[PDB]
Amino acid sequence: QRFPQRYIELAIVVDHGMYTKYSSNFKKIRKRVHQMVSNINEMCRPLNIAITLALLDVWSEKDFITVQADAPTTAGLFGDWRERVLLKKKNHDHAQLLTDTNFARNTIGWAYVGRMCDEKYSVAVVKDHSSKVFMVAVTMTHELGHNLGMEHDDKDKCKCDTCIMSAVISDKQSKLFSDCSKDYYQTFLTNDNPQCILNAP
Repeated sequence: QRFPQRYIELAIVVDHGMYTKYSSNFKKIRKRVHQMVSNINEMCRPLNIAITLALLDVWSEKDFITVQADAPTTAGLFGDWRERVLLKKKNHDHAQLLTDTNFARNTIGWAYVGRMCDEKYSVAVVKDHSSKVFMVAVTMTHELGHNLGMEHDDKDKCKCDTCIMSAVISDKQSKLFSDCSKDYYQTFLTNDNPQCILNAP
């Protein structure tokens, strides 16, 4: 393998709007979240990262944070709640909030760059913006990529046009990480090397 074995234990939180969107059907939601995780796991296979779902939390009654239009603001509130509440329920490495919120600036996903394992900043927020599971899962993977220290693909650095870290998603979206992405991940493992992803479940 090009990379050493790593493990990311995910917590996925489905907010109340998304719960309502799927007819308040917990089983339907769980199936969809599992299908998303299976895609994230497949996309990280070439990075030698095993992706597991450590925790699924569905906000079936009400939202515990204000899931607002500005994605960065929502991500900060989510990180706070993840550190204060979710991590106390079950340990995990990274958490993503799935929502049906129409985020400002036509945003479908957002995450902090290079903060994997951080108690508050190892998070992403993702809009359930397509009926196609893969389109949402690749957005979750793109945000995970940012959290693993990846920036967008740049044509001078690598040639892939439709890879996961492309600057904009497309209908022809690939499930592959570009060489720009792999090089950023190598830099991240060399310079940051966060301990939580070294630990297998």
